[PDB]
Amino acid sequence: FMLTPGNPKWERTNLTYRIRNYTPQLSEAEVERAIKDAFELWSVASPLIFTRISQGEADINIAFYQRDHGDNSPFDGPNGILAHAFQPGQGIGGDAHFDAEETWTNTSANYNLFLVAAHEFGHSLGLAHSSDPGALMYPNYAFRETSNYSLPQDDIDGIQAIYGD
Ligand SMILES: O=C(O)[C@H]1Cc2ccccc2CN1S(=O)(=O)c1ccc(-c2ccccc2)cc1
Ligand SMILES: [Ca+2]
Ligand SMILES: [Ca+2]
Ligand SMILES: [Zn+2]
Ligand SMILES: [Zn+2]
Repeated sequence: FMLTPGNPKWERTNLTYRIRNYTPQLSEAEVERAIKDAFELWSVASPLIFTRISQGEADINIAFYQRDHGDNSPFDGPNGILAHAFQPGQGIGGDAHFDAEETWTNTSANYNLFLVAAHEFGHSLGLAHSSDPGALMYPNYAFRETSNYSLPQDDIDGIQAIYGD
């Protein structure tokens, strides 16, 4: 695992998040469940607690955007970059954006939203990319069974390094 340069991290353990919009590819409940379970992966290996809010200012904004979307990191259409997130901090800090032009799924087909969201949240919490090819924080996407998914040991090591002892 690798911690993001500067070691940015949340100084509060209860964080809020808000799903700002949706993707036509899945139902709203499917998007909400993928996000909830993605946060839960990290939650069960750290002292962090995530609370969803329906409107208002949340610590972590989550949204689906296309191409230019106000942050100087434009998406690129189908495939290629799937999503991105900002390191812990105020404002844009911690926010996770997903490329609206992707085929988002809750299956083994590209691209499983739950898995991509889980990876992005690692960034939102302060983790950089791992060089362990089996880590959720590895730089390239790959499907893994999701029904009873749990964080690979390397990611546990990483989150414990930040929010542990
Ligand atoms: O890394 C990112 O967040 C973004 C932005 C970025 C910025 C700098 C360098 C590389 C990348 C690559 N991408 S990405 O869209 O191609 C990507 C997204 C998810 C996963 C993944 C890995 C394992 C399991 C499930 C999903 C991998 C890559
Ligand atoms: Ca893309
Ligand atoms: Ca934020
Ligand atoms: Zn963005
Ligand atoms: Zn990444």
